[PDB]
Amino acid sequence: QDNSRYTHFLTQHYDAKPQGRDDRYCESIMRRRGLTSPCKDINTFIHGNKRSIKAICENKNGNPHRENLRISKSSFQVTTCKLHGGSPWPPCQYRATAGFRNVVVACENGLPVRLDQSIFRRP
Ligand SMILES: O[B-](O)(O)O
Repeated sequence: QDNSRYTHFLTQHYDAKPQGRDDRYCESIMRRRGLTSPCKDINTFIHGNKRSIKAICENKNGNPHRENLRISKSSFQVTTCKLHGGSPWPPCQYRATAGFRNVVVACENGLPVRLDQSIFRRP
């Protein structure tokens, strides 16, 4: 149930076990999560379990980062979906970059609520 900022973060940025990690996967998941109206230019999904992501908000799996962000201690499997072409309007074609990296989040009440998306602009 999507009734919190935490849960909405999961809807936007969490996919436990990605079926594949290619361009087709991106097109499909971006649509399924409601990020193709208008087409979001870049979005990153974090894989694996949820508790590893939550733990970024505490010393268990996070460190302070910049003014009030958190950076993970562990690395995460992630897939970044990059809008192909300029257009803000469907069909939204996407290119996937599968990666393994540290995640930065903004936390509220011990829960991640926002991803620093710009860190995934570069492969
Ligand atoms: O024990 B640590 O947080 O990996 O340094």
